Amino acid sequence: SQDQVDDLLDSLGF
Amino acid sequence: ADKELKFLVVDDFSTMRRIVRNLLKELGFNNVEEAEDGVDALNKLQAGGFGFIISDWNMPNMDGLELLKTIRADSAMSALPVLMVTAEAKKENIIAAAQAGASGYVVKPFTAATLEEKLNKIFEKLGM
Repeated sequence: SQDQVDDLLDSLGF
Repeated sequence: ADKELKFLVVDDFSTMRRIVRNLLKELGFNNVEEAEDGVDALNKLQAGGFGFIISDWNMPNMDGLELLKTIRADSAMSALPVLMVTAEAKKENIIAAAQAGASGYVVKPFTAATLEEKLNKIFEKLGM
C-alpha cells in the first residue's frame, strides 16, 4: 500500500 | 526552463508561502508572487504573465483541487504547469490529482533538492 503508492506515483510521472 | 518564469505560490499559511518562495530563490527562480487561496490566486492570475503554479491542497474559499480543475478547464490557462502540494501521500488524493491534471504532486515539508527534482520532471514532460 506504501508500495502501491510509490508505484502509483511512478506510473503518473509524479 | 527560463530563470525568469513567473511563479504563483498558493497557500493560506503565510510561513509556508515564504518557505516555498525561498526554496525557489535558492534554485534561481526570483520571479515569484503569492496568493492565499484559490479565489485570491484566480484574481492574481488575471494580471497575466504567470508561467507556473504551486498550490497547497487545503485552503478556504477555494481549495487546491478546485483551483487546479478551474485552471485546467480555463480557455486561456488550461496548459499552465501546476504542482500540487499535500500534507500526506494518500492513494485517493494522488488519483484525484491525476484525474484533474496535476503536473506534479509533492508532500510537504520538502527540501530544495526535492522541489528541484519535481520542477525538472514537469519541465521535461512539457519540453520547457
